[PDB]
Formats: sequence, structure tokens, C-alpha cells
Amino acid sequence: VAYWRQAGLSYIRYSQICAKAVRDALKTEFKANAMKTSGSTIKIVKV
Amino acid sequence: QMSFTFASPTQVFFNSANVRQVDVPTQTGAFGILAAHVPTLQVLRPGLVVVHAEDGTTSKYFVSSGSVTVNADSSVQLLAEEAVTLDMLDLGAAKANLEKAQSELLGAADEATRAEIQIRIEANEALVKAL
Amino acid sequence: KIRSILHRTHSDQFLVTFKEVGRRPPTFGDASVIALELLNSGYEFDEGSIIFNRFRSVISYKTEEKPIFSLDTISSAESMSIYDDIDADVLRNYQEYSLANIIYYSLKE
Amino acid sequence: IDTAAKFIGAGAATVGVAGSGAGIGTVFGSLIIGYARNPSLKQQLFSYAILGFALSEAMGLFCLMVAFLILF
Amino acid sequence: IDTAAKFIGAGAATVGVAGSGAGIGTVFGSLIIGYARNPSLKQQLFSYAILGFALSEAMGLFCLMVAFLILF
Amino acid sequence: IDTAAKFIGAGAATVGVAGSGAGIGTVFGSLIIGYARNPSLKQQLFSYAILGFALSEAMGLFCLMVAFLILF
Amino acid sequence: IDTAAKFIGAGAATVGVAGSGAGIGTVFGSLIIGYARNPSLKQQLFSYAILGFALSEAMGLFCLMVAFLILF
Amino acid sequence: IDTAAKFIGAGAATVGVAGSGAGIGTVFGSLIIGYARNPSLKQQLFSYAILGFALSEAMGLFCLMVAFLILF
Amino acid sequence: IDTAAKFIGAGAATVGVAGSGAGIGTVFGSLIIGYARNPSLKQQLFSYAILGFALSEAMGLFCLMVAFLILF
Amino acid sequence: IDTAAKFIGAGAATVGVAGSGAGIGTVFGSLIIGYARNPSLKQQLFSYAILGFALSEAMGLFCLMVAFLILF
Amino acid sequence: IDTAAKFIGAGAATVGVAGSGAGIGTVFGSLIIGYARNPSLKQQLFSYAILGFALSEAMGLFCLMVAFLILF
Amino acid sequence: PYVLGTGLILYLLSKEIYVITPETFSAISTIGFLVYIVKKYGASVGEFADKLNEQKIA
Amino acid sequence: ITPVILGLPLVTLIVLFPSLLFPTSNRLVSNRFVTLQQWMLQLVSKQMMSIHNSKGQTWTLMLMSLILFIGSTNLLGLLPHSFTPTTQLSMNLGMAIPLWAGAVITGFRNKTKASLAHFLPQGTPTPLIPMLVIIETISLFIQPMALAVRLTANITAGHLLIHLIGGATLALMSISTTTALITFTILILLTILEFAVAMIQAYVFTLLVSLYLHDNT
Repeated sequence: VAYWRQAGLSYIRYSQICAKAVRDALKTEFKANAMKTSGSTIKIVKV
Repeated sequence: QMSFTFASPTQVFFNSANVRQVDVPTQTGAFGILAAHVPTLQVLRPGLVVVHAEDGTTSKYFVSSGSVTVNADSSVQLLAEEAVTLDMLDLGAAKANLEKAQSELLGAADEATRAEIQIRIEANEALVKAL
Repeated sequence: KIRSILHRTHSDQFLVTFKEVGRRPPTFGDASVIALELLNSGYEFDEGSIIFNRFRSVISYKTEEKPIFSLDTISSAESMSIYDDIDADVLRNYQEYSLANIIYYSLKE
Repeated sequence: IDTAAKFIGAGAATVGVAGSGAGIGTVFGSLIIGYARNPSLKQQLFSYAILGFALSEAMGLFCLMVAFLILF
Repeated sequence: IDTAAKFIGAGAATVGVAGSGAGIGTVFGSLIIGYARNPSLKQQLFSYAILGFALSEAMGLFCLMVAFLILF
Repeated sequence: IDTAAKFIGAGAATVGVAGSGAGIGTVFGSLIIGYARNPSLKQQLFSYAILGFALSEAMGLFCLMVAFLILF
Repeated sequence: IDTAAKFIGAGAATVGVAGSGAGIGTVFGSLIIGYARNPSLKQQLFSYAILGFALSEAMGLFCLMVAFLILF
Repeated sequence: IDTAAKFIGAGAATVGVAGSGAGIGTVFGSLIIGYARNPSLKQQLFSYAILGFALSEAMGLFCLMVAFLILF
Repeated sequence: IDTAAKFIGAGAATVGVAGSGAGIGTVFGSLIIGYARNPSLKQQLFSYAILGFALSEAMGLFCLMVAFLILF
Repeated sequence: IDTAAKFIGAGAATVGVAGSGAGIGTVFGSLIIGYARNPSLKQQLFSYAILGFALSEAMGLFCLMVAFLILF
Repeated sequence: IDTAAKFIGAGAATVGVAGSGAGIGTVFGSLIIGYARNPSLKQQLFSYAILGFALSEAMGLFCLMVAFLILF
Repeated sequence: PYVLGTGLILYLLSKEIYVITPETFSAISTIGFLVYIVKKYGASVGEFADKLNEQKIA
Repeated sequence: ITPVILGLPLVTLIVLFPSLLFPTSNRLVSNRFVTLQQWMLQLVSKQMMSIHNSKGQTWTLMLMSLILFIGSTNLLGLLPHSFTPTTQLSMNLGMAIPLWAGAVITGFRNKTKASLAHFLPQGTPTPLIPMLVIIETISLFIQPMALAVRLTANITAGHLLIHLIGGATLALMSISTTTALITFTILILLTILEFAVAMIQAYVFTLLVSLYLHDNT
């Protein structure tokens, strides 16, 4: 946590920016799949 | 002589595989974990995963992040966030992203954003590393 | 549907609740997202259990439960400490990381 | 007394180079135990190692100029 | 006697500058391993390293003044 | 002998300032490698560094008064 | 000779205060890098800081006792 | 000469207590870093710190024996 | 000249023990901090601290034999 | 006086090799714990160890150049 | 003077073994903390500790050659 | 504050009366004192808030 | 007679006013005066109490009087000179008995043969080896009590040198100033680096040692 609790970020956030950045990166066919596998697809809907 | 569990959500790359070492861009510093390794969790940097499999292999990866979980016994569990073979990572993007990154940083006002940006930079950069 | 039976007997003891779990199937990301939210909600540090339907076979799962480990107060002290040679930070930032992993898993389970 | 004490007076000022001798081993040794944590070897760390080795041979540039003053 | 042991008194005073030389490496070498943990270079650690280089070379200045005292 | 060996006795007493100079480098180095772990800059770690450089040059003021006794 | 050597012998035992002044720089350094690991600052570590600076200043107070005995 | 050089030799042997003083700080400092890593403070690690202060004061008692032999 | 210089020869030869005492504090400290990381204490590592405290005292018996040679 | 002070003054410059020998144990020791965290053995780490010991024994070869210039 | 300065000069050259003495404790100390990080003990790590005790006793053998040159 | 300033002044005079007291000794110390004052007056104001308010509250 | 006789009452009297004033402040007045002076013991009861208890309420206030006295006594050797080379040295020797007696009160008075039975039974001294207990009784008492006199005398020495070296530099280069001003400007700044640091750490030493006794007693 240099900023993963010290400028916010969690390991979750930090990491998630990483993966996200990996998704940001990566080649596109894979990036399609991004949003699938491990691409956050939470629907934050209380019920 | 380590049961290397190398997995990502998407993949298990090595699963309790008799790897001799994994050289670890654990947030730590360069460390080449062989075999059993002390219960410690050390969290992983974006880096490369080099899987010195007990056999000369080093399997290549770039890793986004994640955690290494070093379970006392023979087992290592690299739970790498996005740890991808460099194959599927995109050099063109690494620089481009890095420029772009540099653009972003400036707007990555607020360390939490920055953190992400510097991260991105770091990432893109880190992509520039090997790519 | 968790909260659709335990919606029907609690509601603001939830913080948020998630759909798209069904009606197209979950992802890790999502697990990380929820992993994230769990934290800021200070219910974190009052411990939980994570209850999911642990699959066994098509027909069956055994609703399983674990107790939360995303608390750094588990990452604190205990005999837990003695299994360490690393500080309760990168441990704690695993409490984080693992929350997603498991949550994903369970979620999927 | 005058020429005799100028010989056992630049020899005791030559043992001042023991601070620069082990100080260069402590500075460059920390850089070898630093780039092992990786990866900012090129610049940042090894560039700072040239700032630490100069500030350790600075005492070596003031102790060897002392013994060379009692010589000629 | 008066001119003799003043020459062998400045030489042993120059051996007190062996602490500053090995002190300079152990203070600018711990900062060479501090930025290896990163990223306070030109912020906190490198700023305190100058405040660590001054506290050690002053014990070299207070020793070179004794060596200059027994020379003029 | 009397007005001679006290001038070469203040030179040997100034060699005790190799511990107050190399003790400051060890002190103001671990408070630079320790602040790299962060974030106890003020009030804790650097405050203890004032009490670390207080028992470091205390052996040096006791070594600067031993040489001052062999001069004045 | 009989009056000369006591002055040259008092300074030579004052060079044994270079080991106590750096041994206090290592004990207080490894407590400054021993408090960054956290959290028992009071007691345990800094309570044994005076217990580690007592056996290391014990070599200085015995050495400055052999330096004062050749002076009085 | 014979009643003179015994005072300019017993003092130089007290400079051998520089390793006993800086050895006590290093053996205790790493004990303060070893007990900062936890948890066997009561025996095992701090018990071995007594077995490290003894094998470090032995090279300080043998050096103080030679200084006492040239004085009495 | 003959009776005197042998007393000021075993005195400066006792300043070679200043490494055998501090180096033993370095090895027994690294075994004190090494056993903290665990678990090979009653084998492997503390059996290497005996092989380290001997090689350090190996220049502490070679130096001590020279101080025993100039005396008797 | 012109030949006598050339034999006891070439001995005080042999204490300047105390820094090249203790510094070599710091330039190789910080390379032992460096390759322990691994993995760049050949190249990078051990290559930086050679450029460090050369800058550690340089204060030993120049100190043996001021030693042999007092006896030959 | 001819038999005097070679008898007090052979004693000052024995202060060069204080470097190899503590320099041997560090190279065998970092091998105790290195094999604590495990596990390449036989070969690689403990095979380098011989390469680190040889380059440190090389200045010791260079210093023990000087003290034996004024003794025989 | 004024009483303390008077008390210090008296002590400085007692010093100067003391048998040996050269310009150089005195100039160092008086400058050494002088440096503190300007910081001290700003410190005395900043100090002020806590304790008498903390007393009043408790 | 007079010079030494005038000195000790003065050191007493400066400590006396604060110690009378705080007892007074507990209901009147306060005007400007009482509240201003009240801040003195408020800083004592603020700063020092962050370490105390620790050893318990009982022994606390007894020690804090001496800790304040030592720091205040050094402050009354700061500004006065000539003073340091003679008068402060006689005061360091006059404070010597109190520092030696401080270990006696609880340690040596109840157990002379083994005062470490009150101070530290298991720690620095080995309880398995009664020989080392008696050896380290010097390193933990006999010697540290002599060091506590040298501890105030080390401040005396560094403060004295500033002023002697000053004196000698302006006497050597009586130019008005001129080149001596460069050196003298440094010698000034040394008073803060030396005395103001070392004086604080001096009464920290008395704090810690007198804690380690009464905390294990």
C-alpha cells in the first residue's frame, strides 16, 4: 500500500486497476473477453 | 520442488506443478521462491512471472498484480490477477498507453486516481518492460 | 434471491445487493468490485460469514459458509501471526485480494 | 625532531584512509543489495551510487592531501 | 620537542576523520536502500540524508579543526 | 617531554571522534531506511533520532573535552 | 619520559571511546529500524534500548577510567 | 625509557576495547531487530544474546588483561 | 631502545583484537536475527555461528600470539 | 632520526589496510544476501561486486604505496 | 633507534588484522542470514563464503607480511 | 511574560558581574539566546490555546 | 565563601517559585499572573507523564521533581559565565551524591548485596549465573551513577568550549570582527545543537533509569 491504503486503493482497487490496465492493454480479442472473464459485471442492485 | 499453483481467475497455469522456482515480482523485490515457503502472503507487483519450473522452464508471463501466497509447505499459490503470457499482451499498446498514461497522470489529480495512473503508467511501462 | 428471502427479513442491514448474478453469469471483476465495497462499509471489522451455495453436483450444493478473513485484525495477531514472516499489511492486502477471490468463487459456486 | 617528526606524522595521517576504504564497501555494497530488490538499476540507484562514492572519497581527498603536505 | 611532537600530533588527529568517511557511506547507503523500497526520492529520505551527511561530516570538521590547530 | 607529549596526546584523544562520526552515520541511516517503511516521520521515528544523535555525539563531546584538557 | 608518557598514554585510551560511540549508533539504529516494524514502541524494544546502550557504554566508562588513571 | 614505554603501551591496548564496545552494540542491535520480528523473547533468541555478549566481551577482557599487565 | 620498544610493540598489536570482538558481534547478531526468520535453530544455522565465531577469533589468536611474542 | 622514523612510520600506514579488509567483507557480504533474494547471479549482481571490491581494495593498494615509499 | 623503531614499528602493522578479523565475521554473518533465507547452502552460497573470506584475509596476509618484515 | 523577561535580564547581569566574562564568551551566548526569542514569541502565542482552554473545558 | 554560598540557594530558588505557585492556583485568582505561571507544571504534567506509569502512581511525582530540577539547573548554567568551567563543575559534583543516592533509596538500601533483585532480575544480568549478576551490577548501577555525573559534565564541556574557542578566536583575530565573525557565527549556532539537545537527553536518562528500578520493584 503505497497508495493502496495511502491514497486509497485496496488491494482490490490497486489490483483491479492493474487488471483493468491489463484489459486496457492486451490485444482486443482478449479484451472482448475481458468484460466477460473477470470483467466486473456486478449489478449493484439491492433487492 | 514446489507445487506451484499459479492461477489467475481465468487460468490456472501451473497447479501444484513441480516448479523449482518462480521469480516473483512480488511487490517485495526480486525474489525467486523455490519449493516450500514460509507462511507469508506477499502481494504481487505487476511484473513478469517467470516460472522456473524445476526443469529449466521459465514460463513467461507478465502479471498484473495479485498475491503470492506462500504456504509454509511445498506449495506456492500465485494468485495473479491478470497474469498473462506476454503473447497476448500488446507492446504497441504499452507505449501508446504509456503516452496516454502520461496524459492521464496529469489528470490523475488525487493520489487515489494517481495511484491508479501511476499504476497505469507503471503498468504500461511494465508492459514496456517486456513489451 | 438471497435477499429475496432474507430481503424478506432484513433490508438496510444490507449495504448493497447484487443482481446480474443470474440473468447472465458472474465474473471475478464483480467479485473484486463487491470485495472493494465490503471494505468501506465498516461492517467490515465486525466480521461476517460468507455463505454461498457450494455446488456438489448439478442437483446439489451444500450451502456453504465460511467466516470472513478480509479483516486485518485476523491479519492481526493471533497464532496467525506466528505463521508469518511478513507483516499484516501485505497479508491485509490479501484480506483484500482474497475477498475478491473467494467472493468470486463462492459467487460462482 | 624537525625532519624526523615529519616522517611519523604523515604515516598516522595515512590510517585515515580506512574510513574511505570501508565506506566505499558499505556504499557499493548497499547498491548491490538494492538492485537485487530491483529494477531501477540504470539511473536512480547506480546514479546515486556515484553521489555516495564521491562523498566517501571526499574524506579520501582530504586525508591524502594531508599526508602529501607533510611530505614535500 | 616543541616543533617535533606537534607534527606527530596532527597526524593522529587526521585519524579521527576515519569515522566521517565510513559514516558518509553508512548514511548515504541506507538511503540507497531506502529508495529501493521507493518512492520518496527528492521528498523525505533524500532530504534527511543531507541532514545525515551534515551530522557526520561535522564530526569530521570538529576533527580537521584539531588537525589544523596542531599545524598553525 | 612535558611540553611535547601533551601535543601528541591531544592527537590520540581526537581519534575518539571516529565513533561519534561513524555512530551518526549508523543512526541517521536506520532512520532513513526505517522511514522508507513509513509513515512515522514526525513525533515518533525522527523524534527518537534526536535521542539517537544525543547518545552518539555524547561520546564525542567526552572525546573533545579530553583533547581540550591536553591543550588548555 | 616519566612525566611525558602519562600524557601520551591518556590520549591512547581515549581512542577506545570510538567503539562505544558507534555501538550506541548501532543499538539506537536497530531500534529506529525496530520501531518501524511496529507496534510495541513503549516496552520490549525501546525499553531494551537503554539495556543495549548500557553494556555498550560499559566499554567506554571502563576505557575512560584507564585514561583518567594515567592523568591522576 | 623502561619506566616510560610501559605507559605508552598500556594505553594503546585500551584501543582494543573498540571491538568489544562496537561488538556489544551490533550483537544487541540485531537482537533488538530479531525480537522485533517476534516472538521468542523469553529464551531462544535473547538467551542467545547472552551467548553473543560473552563471546564479544572475551575479546575485551583479554585486551584489558594486556593493558593491566603493562601498568601493574 | 631495546627494553622500551618491546612494550610499545605489544601495545599496538593488541589493537588487532578490535576486529575479533566486533566481528563476533556481527556473526552472532546475524545468527540472532537469522533464527528469528526461523526454524533451523537446533541445527544448520546455529551450527554455522560456531564456524563464524571461530574464523573471527582466528584473527584474534593470531594477533594475540604477536602480543605474547613481543612480551616474553 | 632519518632512518629510525622511517621504520615506525611505515607501520602506521599499514593500519590503512584495515578499511580495505573490513570493506571487502561488506562488499561480498551484501552480495551474499543480495543473491539470496536472487536470481541474477552471473551478470548484474556479481558484476557489481567486482566493480565494488576494486573500489574497496584501491584504498589498500594506495595505502601500500605510501607504506613502501617509506621503506623503499 | 635501529633496533628500537623496528620493534615498535612491527607492532603498528599488527593493527591491520583488525580489518580482516571483523571482515571475516561479516562475510560469515551474511551467509548465516542468507542460508536463513534458504536453501542453496552447499554450492552457490556457502561456496561463495570461501571467495569472501579469501579476498578479506588477503589484506590480512598483506598486513602480516609487513609486521614480519620488521621482525625478521 | 514581562516578569520572565525581567528575571532573565537579572541573571545576565549576575553573569557579567562574575569574575571572568569576556566579549566572545558573552557574544556567543547572547546571540544563542537571541535566536530563540523570535521563534519563542510565536511559540508562546501558539502554545497558549491548549492548556487554559483545556482547563476551562474540563 | 560568598560566591559558592550565593549559588546553591539561587538554583534552589528558581525551582522553588514554580513549586509554590501551582499549589496556590487551586482556586484563585487568577489574573494574568497565576494562569501564565500555571503553564509551567502543565508542561511537566503533560510531557513527562507520557512515559510514567509505567512504574505506578506511587513513585511518579517523587522522580518528576528531580527530572525538572536537573533540566532547570543546566538552564541556570547556560546563560552565566564565567560559570561553566568552575561553578557548573562544582554543581555537577554537588549533584553527584543525589544521583548516587537515587539508586540507594530503593535498591541498595533494601539490598546492597544484590540491588539487581529490585532493578532487573532477568534481563541484562543472567539469573542462571549469579557471577554475571554481580559483574553487571557495575554496568547497571555503580558505573551509570558515575556516568550521570559525566552526563551533565559533557554538556558542561561542550558549552565551555563554545565560549573558550569563541574567546580565543576573537582574541587571535581582534580585527573587529572581522574574519572571526564567520567562525563565531557557527559557535553561536552550536549552543542550540549542543546544549539545547543534550540538556533534554540528560534528564531523559534520569527518567529511564529510575523507571527501570521502580517498575520491577
